[PDB]
Amino acid sequence: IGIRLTLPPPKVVDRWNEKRAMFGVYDNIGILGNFEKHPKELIRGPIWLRGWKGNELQRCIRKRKMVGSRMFADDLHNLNKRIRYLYKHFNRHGKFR
Amino acid sequence: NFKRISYAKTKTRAEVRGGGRKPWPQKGTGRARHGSIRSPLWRGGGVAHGPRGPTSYYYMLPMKVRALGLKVALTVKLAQDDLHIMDSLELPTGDPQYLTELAHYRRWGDSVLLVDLTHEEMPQSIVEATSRLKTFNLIPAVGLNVHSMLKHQTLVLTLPTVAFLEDKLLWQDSRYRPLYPFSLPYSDFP
Amino acid sequence: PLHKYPVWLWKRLQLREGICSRLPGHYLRSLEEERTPTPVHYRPHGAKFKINPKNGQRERVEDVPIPIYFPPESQRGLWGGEGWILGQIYANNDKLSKRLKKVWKPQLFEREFYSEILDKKFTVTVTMRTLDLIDEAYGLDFYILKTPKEDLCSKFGMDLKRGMLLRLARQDPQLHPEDPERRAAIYDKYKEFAIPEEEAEWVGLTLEEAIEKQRLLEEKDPVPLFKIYVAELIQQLQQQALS
Amino acid sequence: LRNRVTDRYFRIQEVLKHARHFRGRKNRCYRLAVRTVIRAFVKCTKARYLKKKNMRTLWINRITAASQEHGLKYPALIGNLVKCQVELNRKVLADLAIYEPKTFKSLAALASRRRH
Amino acid sequence: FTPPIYQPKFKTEKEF
Amino acid sequence: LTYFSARKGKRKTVKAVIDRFLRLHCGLWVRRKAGYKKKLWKKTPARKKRLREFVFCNKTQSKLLDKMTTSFWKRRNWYVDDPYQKYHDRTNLKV
Amino acid sequence: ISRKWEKKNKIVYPPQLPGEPRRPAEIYHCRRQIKYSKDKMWYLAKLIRGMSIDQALAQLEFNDKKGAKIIKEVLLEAQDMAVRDHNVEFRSNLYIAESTSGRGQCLKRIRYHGRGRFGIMEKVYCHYFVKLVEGPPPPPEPPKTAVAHAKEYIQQLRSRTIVHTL
Amino acid sequence: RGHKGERQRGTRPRLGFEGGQTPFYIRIPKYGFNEGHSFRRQYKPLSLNRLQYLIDLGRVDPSQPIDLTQLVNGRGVTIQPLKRDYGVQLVEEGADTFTAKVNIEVQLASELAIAAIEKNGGVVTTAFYDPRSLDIVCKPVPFFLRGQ
RNA sequence: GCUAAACCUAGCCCCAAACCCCACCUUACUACCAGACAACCUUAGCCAAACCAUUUACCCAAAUAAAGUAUAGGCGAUAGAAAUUGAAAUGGCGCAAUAGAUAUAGUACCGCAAGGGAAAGACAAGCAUAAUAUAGCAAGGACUAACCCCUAUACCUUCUGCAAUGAAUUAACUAGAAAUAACUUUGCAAGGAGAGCCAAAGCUAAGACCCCCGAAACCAGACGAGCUACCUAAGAACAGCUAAAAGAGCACACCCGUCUAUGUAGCAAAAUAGUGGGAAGAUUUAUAGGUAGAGGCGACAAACCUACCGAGCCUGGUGAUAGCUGGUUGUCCAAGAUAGAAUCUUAGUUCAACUUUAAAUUUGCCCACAGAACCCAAAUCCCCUU
RNA sequence: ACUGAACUCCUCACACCCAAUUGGACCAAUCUAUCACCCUAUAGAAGAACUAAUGUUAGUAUAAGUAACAUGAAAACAUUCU
RNA sequence: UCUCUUACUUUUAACCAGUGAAAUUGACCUGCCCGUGAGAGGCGGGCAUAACACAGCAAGACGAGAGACCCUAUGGAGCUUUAAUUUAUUAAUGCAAACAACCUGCAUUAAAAAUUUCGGUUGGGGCG
Ligand SMILES: [Mg+2]
Ligand SMILES: [Mg+2]
Ligand SMILES: [Mg+2]
Ligand SMILES: [Mg+2]
Ligand SMILES: [Mg+2]
Ligand SMILES: [Mg+2]
Ligand SMILES: [Mg+2]
Ligand SMILES: [Mg+2]
Ligand SMILES: [Mg+2]
Ligand SMILES: [Mg+2]
Ligand SMILES: [Mg+2]
Ligand SMILES: [Mg+2]
Ligand SMILES: [Mg+2]
Ligand SMILES: [Mg+2]
Ligand SMILES: [Mg+2]
Ligand SMILES: [Mg+2]
Ligand SMILES: [Mg+2]
Ligand SMILES: [Mg+2]
Ligand SMILES: [Mg+2]
Ligand SMILES: [Mg+2]
Ligand SMILES: [Mg+2]
Ligand SMILES: [Mg+2]
Ligand SMILES: [Mg+2]
Ligand SMILES: [Mg+2]
Ligand SMILES: [Mg+2]
Ligand SMILES: [Mg+2]
Ligand SMILES: [Mg+2]
Ligand SMILES: [Mg+2]
Ligand SMILES: [Mg+2]
Ligand SMILES: [Mg+2]
Ligand SMILES: [Mg+2]
Repeated sequence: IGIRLTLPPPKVVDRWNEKRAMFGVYDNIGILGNFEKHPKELIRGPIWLRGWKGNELQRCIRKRKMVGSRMFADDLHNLNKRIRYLYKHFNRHGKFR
Repeated sequence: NFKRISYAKTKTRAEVRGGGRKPWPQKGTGRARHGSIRSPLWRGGGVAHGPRGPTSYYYMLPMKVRALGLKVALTVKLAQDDLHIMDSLELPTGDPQYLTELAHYRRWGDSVLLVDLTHEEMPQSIVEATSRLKTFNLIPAVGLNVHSMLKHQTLVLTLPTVAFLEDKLLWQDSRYRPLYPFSLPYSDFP
Repeated sequence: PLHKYPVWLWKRLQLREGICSRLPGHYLRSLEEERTPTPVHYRPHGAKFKINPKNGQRERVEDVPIPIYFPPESQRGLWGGEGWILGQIYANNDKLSKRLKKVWKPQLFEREFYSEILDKKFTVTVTMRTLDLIDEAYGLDFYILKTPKEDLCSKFGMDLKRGMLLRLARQDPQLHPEDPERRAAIYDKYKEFAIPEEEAEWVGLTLEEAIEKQRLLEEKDPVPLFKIYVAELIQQLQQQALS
Repeated sequence: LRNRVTDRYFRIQEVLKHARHFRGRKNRCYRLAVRTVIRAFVKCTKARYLKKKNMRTLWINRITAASQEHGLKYPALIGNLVKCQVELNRKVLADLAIYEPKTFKSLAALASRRRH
Repeated sequence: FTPPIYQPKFKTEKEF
Repeated sequence: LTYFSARKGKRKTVKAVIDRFLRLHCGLWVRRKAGYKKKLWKKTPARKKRLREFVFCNKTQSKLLDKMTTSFWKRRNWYVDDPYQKYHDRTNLKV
Repeated sequence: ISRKWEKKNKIVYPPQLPGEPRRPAEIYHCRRQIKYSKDKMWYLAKLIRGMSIDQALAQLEFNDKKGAKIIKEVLLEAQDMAVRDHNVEFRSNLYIAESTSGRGQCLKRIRYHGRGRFGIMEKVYCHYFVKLVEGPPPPPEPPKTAVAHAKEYIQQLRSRTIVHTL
Repeated sequence: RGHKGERQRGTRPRLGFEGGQTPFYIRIPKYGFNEGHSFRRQYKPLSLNRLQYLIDLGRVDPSQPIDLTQLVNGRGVTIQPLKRDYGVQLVEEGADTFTAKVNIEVQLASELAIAAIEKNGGVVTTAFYDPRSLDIVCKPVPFFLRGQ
């Protein structure tokens, strides 16, 4: 019974809408534009992870460092608790030493 | 993937509302031992290993590798007869129907990527023709990329774009190891 | 979500809004500016750089002030920047021993001080440091007028400062009435500290006191619209008659 | 619930179809069905030895009956046929006993003669 | 001694 | 050790290792012998000579020390008059 | 929920050829959400299974169970609709081809026990279904005779093959 | 993860713990192998082989004075002032085949390297650079963009 | 054919940007008399250090880099800079009613209180049709044939191995998160890298790898003396007889709870019936108030402090910690075994041994002689051949 | 003598019977890119697979139609009686 | 009470009608003797054996649900001390500080406490 008895409504995808059609444009902004701009400057997203990557602990540390003062109170409390938990887990748990 | 930022996030058992008190004592009730009503085992509880916050997938291939990818894409289009060089993108009219019919007559693909040197000097006729088309996409030379070259069946380049691309991609060959970012002044680099 | 501004900037944003914005500029600048108080409970480093003996290299050194607790009783007295040191010690002064809570309190005395500018004797709870500072300044009035707010660290001290500054700014004849020569002698002695009265009115005011002062200054019972409309109608009739 | 299983119906049915002829809830409930289906398949795999073992036992029983009809004992029949270089196997000998009694009579007579 | 646990009333007060 | 520090997210170096072992760049760790300064009056001259020596570590000891130090301690250092400059590299080594 | 029993009265068969036996009328009726246990209803349904309508009504009129009156009302309604809407000539020319009880939608209540403990009482409801077929009740299955038993045994004996051989 | 135990629970003790026995990395006496390592001056070697190679390939122009800026710009040496590099030391390796007349300014120079440089008719001088001046010399363009 | 089964948007998540009439502090939601009390004061502890006792990251006011460097440190677990350097600017490879907010709602409901806190809206299991036939993990081999014949000691987990653990059943949900190196595949190559870093073939990039639930606890801050303990203020009750101003006698009301029986998911999370003790007192009792958790109160039973007090309850630290228990989900193949040392250690761990993968190279195992001690057995070691 | 194994042979085919652990070949479903445009392919991802935690929630069984529960009598339904 | 139990009444009970739980439950097509295993409905050898209700019983189902005994954990908590560490706080003094009171700092001694621990081998414990 864990199965739907009707076909789901058809999902139509426009492969040639503007977003898909122009996807990838300016990814070579650096090597084709005399390196005035780095391609990572094209990234739109959270201010604390534009052109940067890390595990959950590093992401949380960076978020606290960069926008911690602007965070809501309980969100910041949750982030502090999460950093503490992730520190304990990554530095004290695991199969490997 | 390098631009990707997934915004999926789940609440852990620490972040789900409530769930402080121990539901029932360890022994006596005949029920399983539990510490909170928000553990992952519970309905409405936390997620043990769900997605965590906005995660970035950012990484950079070496710029030599990226330039080589551009070169390989160009060679592939040329070898498979999908590359067409134009003297200019000037059109007799800005009518999209003319452009579509021209591609159909010349047996171009269902999708065409037209590349002009710079954004400003692109002819108004081709600008108007391509602004109304979905599979005919017009980009400046600085916007050329492997993903769009592969998405579009045919690649149309102007002669200035060809010269520009040759210069930029060949510069990656025979260039020194950088002393500092190339945005900074160099003796011979514009 | 995220706040547009950092939460630690919210007080400054509030100061830039409402009646706090209507507060006078010099008072707002006095609030905003913060200077480190003169070291009292710790010995400052001599220089900015020091040759640490362990490796013989030149390392930067900073003076980190000891957190001082000022009980509310201090605001009614003149403690020369001295206060309670709420800290901890290692028993027998070795780090491998127990760590104990320790409060160091200053020795407080009751002394009577005569203010020349105020021609009044104040009984003030005081410290030996405050007595030494007064001696170095050559008198209570000089100590009060020279010592900045941070080093003075006393609401009573800042009120004395405001009183003396207002007396100087107004050249108030209430200082030794019937003795103008003595009054002028006092004002000449303390001439260098004189400031405009518009500024001396706001010296040493807490933010809440300043807000109340501004509200009292700008509180006006609304003018009846009868008067406004009569003035407007008379002006319009004058214009019509002239034209 | 980013990724959820949608095939669980078919995964369950793959086992339930093999369980449909069982007794009780073993034919309906997957928790019980899967245990009995695994046992059924293990039995099926192991029974290929017992099928061969029992067929030879059946052949030997039938040959013993047919040869006792002619006064021979099964060891005598088998051994003397081997000594006469007749390489008929037990399946074939049982088939001859059932369906060609005169041929089996000839084989029994031959075995007794060889014995004598 | 373990005190009895009462289930929420809504489970048993439901009506058509 | 700390695999991810709480302030930088970086891996930390166990400074007890740095205070005790020298790493030759090729991957060898040198150490002193335990007790080389202890009660020398009751040790034979041969034992004292053995104790005064700088000694290499095992493969597994070296692997442990490599894990316990970060890549900074495993770099090429061109010190002026390093006594271990010649020992920083291996020569004529077959497998 | 399901309401297929109600729909079974709305199926229209194609007209029968003159050289075709007359199709007996079939009437499906039900009562839903009877305040009664389906397990208790099953005995009454089983009792009146296979009987003529009049015999079933007579049996139910003198049965002490609460469900007997409900089943009698359902049967009377089915008889009425059989005559009015299903073109059944005679009221009494009907027999209960099917009579079953089904679970209804039930309500949960709390039953207080003695030490602050409780049980979950279920306010049980049941459905009741009848199919009435026009005609005399089919004769009961005759009991197996010794002759029939012996015939079956001899058929089994004759069915024997020589197994696992050519 | 194995059967039950600390390792299966994921709570095995820290790296270097030996079950309570005094660890290997602690039972060894402390010795000043790395004392003052971060204050020792480091000099990147520039062998005469490397210098001749750079001159031969034209990455370093011997017709002009050769200093650390020219070596870095020709990519003949990589200096890391942050890693306590105090400059370049001339290295005698390749002296027997050095045949270039050069005016080179280095920070250290071996006697044999000086001898080779001078025998070829060149000049070598050892000049000191503090860390700040060294950073500026190695990467002058970023310093010029600092606007100081 | 019943029960059911299914559905898709109600909304939600993460980013970006932007800085967001009247009544009511008395018993709140109470039209209307003498104020004055008016606030400020290091967190601790869990935890890590495999105990613990010094110690053990935590909105910082530019990311990166310097650098996990200098330093600090039972110099150990771990902690950890700065000088200097200088980043630009409306969306979803998010959920779709057990998910996503707890949320249709902080409602219902639970609690004296602080607090806790839901659910849901659009032919699965169970039954019926249709009970059953000798014999047995319920099937398999079969068979003309369901059974009869023959074979067959349920599953998981924990034990050395069978006993023990868990499982009514269905549906849904429910558990391997990552670096130091390596290896593999690209790029470039004595250089690599989009500053910093590494480099005696390296460097850059990617790919692969480190679970879930559970204590008793500890500390902080609240909430609790409408139960109970004791107390305060001001009340009330105590027939009749005997005795005579009584911590008197018998015995109602009333209070209690000796013994027995019933009851034992009960009428009751301590009751009922009889019996029994006190019943003008150190009595019982209504009302209002007070004492608060390492505290209160105690005619001391560690008793009582809102049914679970050798130390309340709630929230938070907190996803405490657990060397202990339990669990740890597609298919298929392959290799794969008992073993010494140290250890506040023998329920664990680290090294060794074994084991697996990849790689390089050349010998490896078996062993015929010869050979291995004096004091005074079986065999073993060693290695040309093979 | 015969019977007697998964031993061995025979016809055919072969990677297709160890715990922990380790190496490998495949792979359901989902989303994304591009296809296919029919219900798939090549890739990239991930809250990516449950016969088992006295697991959580919901449904329904079993015990079981069992334990247990309840309304003094007649009547003219006025009333009367116990 | 008993020898030594009996009779009757009420409740319960059983049947009819209405309503309708709980612990429990791997699945069960759920026999006996002997053997095995250290203890068998299910294993071996024998024996027995059409199929189902209802009412009883309590030998078995290591019956159910709780509990007791022992051992362990570098798990808690409590208690006591001539266990270790402290004296932050109070109380005394002493010395400085402020000029006797009062108060600050530094010491010493106590009171009251606070924090923490419980190595290994030897049926257990004592003494070893
Ligand atoms: Mg919580
Ligand atoms: Mg949720
Ligand atoms: Mg386990
Ligand atoms: Mg183990
Ligand atoms: Mg610890
Ligand atoms: Mg919800
Ligand atoms: Mg079904
Ligand atoms: Mg169980
Ligand atoms: Mg009270
Ligand atoms: Mg009386
Ligand atoms: Mg009395
Ligand atoms: Mg009392
Ligand atoms: Mg006592
Ligand atoms: Mg309580
Ligand atoms: Mg845990
Ligand atoms: Mg194998
Ligand atoms: Mg020890
Ligand atoms: Mg252990
Ligand atoms: Mg055989
Ligand atoms: Mg074989
Ligand atoms: Mg999952
Ligand atoms: Mg399931
Ligand atoms: Mg389960
Ligand atoms: Mg029932
Ligand atoms: Mg019963
Ligand atoms: Mg009853
Ligand atoms: Mg009944
Ligand atoms: Mg037995
Ligand atoms: Mg059994
Ligand atoms: Mg019975
Ligand atoms: Mg039990």
